Amino acid sequence: MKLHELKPSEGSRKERNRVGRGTGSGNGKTSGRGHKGQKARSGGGVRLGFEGGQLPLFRRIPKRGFTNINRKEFAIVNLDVLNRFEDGTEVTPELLIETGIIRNEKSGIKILSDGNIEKKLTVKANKFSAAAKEAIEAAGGKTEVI
Amino acid sequence: KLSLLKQDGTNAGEITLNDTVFGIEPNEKVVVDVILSQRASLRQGTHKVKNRSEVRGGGRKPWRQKGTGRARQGSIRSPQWRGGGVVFGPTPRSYAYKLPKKVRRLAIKSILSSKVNEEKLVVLEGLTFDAPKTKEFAAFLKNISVDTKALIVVAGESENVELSARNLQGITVIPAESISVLEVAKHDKLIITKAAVEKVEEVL
Amino acid sequence: PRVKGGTVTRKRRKKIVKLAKGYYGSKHLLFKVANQAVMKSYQYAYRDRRQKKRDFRRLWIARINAAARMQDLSYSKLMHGLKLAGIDINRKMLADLAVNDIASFNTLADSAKKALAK
Amino acid sequence: PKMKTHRGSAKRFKRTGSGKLKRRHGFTSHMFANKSQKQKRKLRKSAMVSAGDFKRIRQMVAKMK
RNA sequence: GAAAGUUAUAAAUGAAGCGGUCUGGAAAGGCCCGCCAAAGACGGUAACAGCCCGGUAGUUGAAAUGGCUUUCCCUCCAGAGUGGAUCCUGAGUACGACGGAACACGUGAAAUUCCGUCGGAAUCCGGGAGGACCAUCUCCCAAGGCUAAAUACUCCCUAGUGACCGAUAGUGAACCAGUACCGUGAGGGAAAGGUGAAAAGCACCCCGGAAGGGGAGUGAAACAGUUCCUGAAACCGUGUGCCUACAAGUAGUUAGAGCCCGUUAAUGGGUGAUAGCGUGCCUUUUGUAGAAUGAACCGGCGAGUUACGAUUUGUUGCAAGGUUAAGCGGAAAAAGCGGAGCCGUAGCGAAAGCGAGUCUGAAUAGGGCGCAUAAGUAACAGGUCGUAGACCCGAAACCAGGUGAUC
RNA sequence: AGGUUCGUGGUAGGAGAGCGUUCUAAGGGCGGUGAAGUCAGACCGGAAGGACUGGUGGAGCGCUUAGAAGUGAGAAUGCCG
Ligand SMILES: [Mg+2]
Ligand SMILES: [Mg+2]
Ligand SMILES: [Mg+2]
Ligand SMILES: [Mg+2]
Ligand SMILES: [Mg+2]
Ligand SMILES: [Mg+2]
Ligand SMILES: [Mg+2]
Ligand SMILES: [Mg+2]
Ligand SMILES: [Mg+2]
Ligand SMILES: [Mg+2]
Ligand SMILES: [Mg+2]
Ligand SMILES: [Mg+2]
Ligand SMILES: [Mg+2]
Ligand SMILES: [Mg+2]
Ligand SMILES: [Mg+2]
Ligand SMILES: [Mg+2]
Ligand SMILES: [Mg+2]
Ligand SMILES: [Mg+2]
Ligand SMILES: [Mg+2]
Ligand SMILES: [Mg+2]
Ligand SMILES: [Mg+2]
Ligand SMILES: [Mg+2]
Ligand SMILES: [Mg+2]
Ligand SMILES: [Mg+2]
Ligand SMILES: [Mg+2]
Ligand SMILES: [Mg+2]
Ligand SMILES: [Mg+2]
Ligand SMILES: [Mg+2]
Ligand SMILES: [Mg+2]
Ligand SMILES: [Mg+2]
Ligand SMILES: [Mg+2]
Ligand SMILES: [Mg+2]
Ligand SMILES: [Mg+2]
Ligand SMILES: [Mg+2]
Ligand SMILES: [Mg+2]
Ligand SMILES: [Mg+2]
Ligand SMILES: [Mg+2]
Ligand SMILES: [Mg+2]
Ligand SMILES: [Mg+2]
Ligand SMILES: [Mg+2]
Ligand SMILES: [Mg+2]
Ligand SMILES: [Mg+2]
Ligand SMILES: [Mg+2]
Ligand SMILES: [Mg+2]
Ligand SMILES: [Mg+2]
Ligand SMILES: [Mg+2]
Ligand SMILES: [Mg+2]
Ligand SMILES: [Mg+2]
Ligand SMILES: [Mg+2]
Ligand SMILES: [Mg+2]
Ligand SMILES: [Mg+2]
Ligand SMILES: [Mg+2]
Ligand SMILES: [Mg+2]
Ligand SMILES: [Mg+2]
Ligand SMILES: [Mg+2]
Ligand SMILES: [Mg+2]
Ligand SMILES: [Mg+2]
Ligand SMILES: [Mg+2]
Ligand SMILES: [Mg+2]
Ligand SMILES: [Mg+2]
Ligand SMILES: [Mg+2]
Repeated sequence: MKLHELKPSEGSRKERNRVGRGTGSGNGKTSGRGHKGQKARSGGGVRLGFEGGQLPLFRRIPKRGFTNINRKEFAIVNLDVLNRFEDGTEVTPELLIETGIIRNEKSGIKILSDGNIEKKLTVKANKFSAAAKEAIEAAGGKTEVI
Repeated sequence: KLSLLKQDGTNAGEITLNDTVFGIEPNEKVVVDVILSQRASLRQGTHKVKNRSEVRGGGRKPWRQKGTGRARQGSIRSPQWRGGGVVFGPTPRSYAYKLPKKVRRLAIKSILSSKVNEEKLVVLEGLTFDAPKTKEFAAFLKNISVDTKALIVVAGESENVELSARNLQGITVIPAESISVLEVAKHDKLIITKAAVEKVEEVL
Repeated sequence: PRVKGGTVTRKRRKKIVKLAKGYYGSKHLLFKVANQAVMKSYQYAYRDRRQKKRDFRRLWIARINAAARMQDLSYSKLMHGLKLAGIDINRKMLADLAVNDIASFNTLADSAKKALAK
Repeated sequence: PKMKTHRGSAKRFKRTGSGKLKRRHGFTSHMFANKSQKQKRKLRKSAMVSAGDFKRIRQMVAKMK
């Protein structure tokens, strides 16, 4: 394009609004703030959760639970994704990482059982759900745990 | 595709260019956005004004609060005073921003193909000079009928082209890796050496 | 970049001060009172632009009444007779006939008398 | 500076699978002789933060309760 | 302590139009011809200069002193194994009680470090830590010391840059500025730029004591004459076309005769005897012409902004994927490299955990939250919010360091 | 782009389309045969506003498309003259 006829995409840029420039624009004297309150003052307003003295909602309901230091989370792989592999292939967590369908392993690879598979495959992973194992041996493959 | 020609003006044969680079349908909106992005990151943004807390003086209340007949005043450097401080004004600040990589690659492809779509691109087999001489370069430019702002892309040898063309006004020489959207858009014609074409194609 | 306010304020104020030409005292010299004078003049013109039609209709009716009283008719009777006969001449043209061509006015009054009695 | 998460309400609410907030009932501490068994059974479950309160406390739990 | 090199502090050389013609006070400008260019940066010259001047690119240059780098000189120097009998390995310390402090950690289940007061070890078959503590295991040797680089800042110096200001702006200070002035003192703290290209800064004559004028002269211009480019408004005057001394006036608007003119030429301009209608502007209020508030008039200055996060709408690129951060590279560039990380693709439960389900529950019951019923991510722009003075002006007061008994 | 029908008082407030000012980039321009500024006119547009002619002035300034803001004053017992 020529620099003397630049035209940005329509709808992608808009004009800023300026308040306090005369009464003809609708944002003149009071500048969209009303008349003589706390919210009409410079730097005015109350805290995010303030209710004017009434007890805040979070302070009239109880706390619950604790946090486990040894919490374990697993990367989830479903069966339908696993269909993208030529059968007779030994599927390995390192292979799952190299193909790019698993970005980071959190505490191990655990496969689930939604969707369908139809390929004879051998799969090894840290954990298996019951139905996922049943579906894998249903198609003829074998499951082994790492 | 295009017609390769020698630097003396005589035809040198034929040259073909990759269609994934020079043959795509240009995306104008992406080019405009990238041009704005590249132009907005060239500015220093060195500017500054003094608030009422940096103007020398102040502190003492000019006169009493009540009973004197004058208006209530609190400092000699208040914004409404004559020598007072600025309210908001400018401040040192950066303006640079950068947009996703694939967008920038699409932009360079589109603007580089748009030149070919308008017959504003010249490919020549070689371009060399024994010694730096602006007269020879001017004669060259006259021979290949450019007569306008031009950008010359030389790849590896070039002998001494930058020196022998540094004084001409609307002429710029870049080493085939510094190619940019804004630089290409700034100049009218684009003269590119054959050896630079392979480099440009293989990079993108 | 700094944008100092020159040449724009005076250009705008001088237009109002020129619009207030011919007023008494400072109303044609000083911006603050000239602005109020100009706004009030615009408002007065807007209102009088409606009252003008009312005033002229009153004048036409008075002249028609005066001319018709010389023919042993009221304004009310004359207008009723003209409406009953089927004549659609407005007050302006009847007043014109009354002021100048009174013969034609008397002919129209004869038509109204004919229709009214009938 | 990035805005801070309200720690007091980060111990009481939970973010569900649709983005809503889940809370606990609040009359269940020390006067169980004064309320019936139906009321106690229904107070031991969990409720949801209503629309009016959600409109007021979005910003203050904006990052994962 | 030498030798060599380099660098900093003066400098030298350096291409090309007196080109013709028009306007003009003056050519660097217009028109028509040429030339140089590793030099078309900047400034000056009677208006806008690559070819008039100082210069610029490039190439050279140092008697003297300082800095850096190599080489020589000079100076100083033990490091491997094989054995364990015996000896050594930081004492009023390490810890403990009491009272405080620092650790993101407010005495708490309180580990770790430091201070004041008392008590007070082992020492290789030994000692400490792994967030009270004991056993097992693992890692490590306190109570002695030194150590460059990657990091923070700029009163200064050399070379530069700016979608920074342009005399109420920008430093308080573009000018003999921390000066004049104010105060006992600490301390506070201004106003004030421009003749002309060149003084060619008005010889001489007339009025006057002078100041100041009228001619004459210089000048492109004196209506540029020693606050001197331009010269607005308030404010003060001189002359004249229309009206005005029986008239109750927010001063105008509508109708309108008479008199005087003649335009960006069109159902034009100035003034207006007489008639109808008509209680300024702003703020704050249920309600203001208000006898409620503000403004003597004119001019200049004077109030929603930026940085980082959240959320929502629009646009663009890719799409079950999207995207890099710091950093390397470079011209205060553009690519290229960098996948550490972040969001999304799975939820439920306080948790172990299970998983298109899960939790409650004795339950294959019912119910809650989810799936069926699946589009996100990166950047930009608008709206709003949070942390920062956060929209601008205004207290009485509080604390800390100092100056004052010349009243 | 052309029609039919229904509408077009308005404070706080919501939404939309625009005028003008300073600077930057590209294209194209005018100016000692007189630029910006200033003064006067009975011209043009729906508004903010924009031209043309003449006097003073004596050297710089518009236009088109985008971008960035120290962005427009009649009031604050507002500050300076
Ligand atoms: Mg707008
Ligand atoms: Mg409004
Ligand atoms: Mg107002
Ligand atoms: Mg108010
Ligand atoms: Mg309010
Ligand atoms: Mg201060
Ligand atoms: Mg103070
Ligand atoms: Mg200042
Ligand atoms: Mg400026
Ligand atoms: Mg102003
Ligand atoms: Mg009059
Ligand atoms: Mg959870
Ligand atoms: Mg309990
Ligand atoms: Mg020389
Ligand atoms: Mg020379
Ligand atoms: Mg001449
Ligand atoms: Mg010439
Ligand atoms: Mg000269
Ligand atoms: Mg001149
Ligand atoms: Mg000059
Ligand atoms: Mg030791
Ligand atoms: Mg210890
Ligand atoms: Mg203790
Ligand atoms: Mg041990
Ligand atoms: Mg540890
Ligand atoms: Mg432990
Ligand atoms: Mg040691
Ligand atoms: Mg000035
Ligand atoms: Mg100043
Ligand atoms: Mg003194
Ligand atoms: Mg001078
Ligand atoms: Mg004299
Ligand atoms: Mg004289
Ligand atoms: Mg004379
Ligand atoms: Mg003369
Ligand atoms: Mg001059
Ligand atoms: Mg003067
Ligand atoms: Mg005047
Ligand atoms: Mg009488
Ligand atoms: Mg009389
Ligand atoms: Mg009257
Ligand atoms: Mg009242
Ligand atoms: Mg009164
Ligand atoms: Mg009051
Ligand atoms: Mg008053
Ligand atoms: Mg999208
Ligand atoms: Mg990547
Ligand atoms: Mg269920
Ligand atoms: Mg705000
Ligand atoms: Mg003393
Ligand atoms: Mg309306
Ligand atoms: Mg209506
Ligand atoms: Mg709005
Ligand atoms: Mg001319
Ligand atoms: Mg002439
Ligand atoms: Mg200007
Ligand atoms: Mg003029
Ligand atoms: Mg304009
Ligand atoms: Mg302003
Ligand atoms: Mg004023
Ligand atoms: Mg005053």
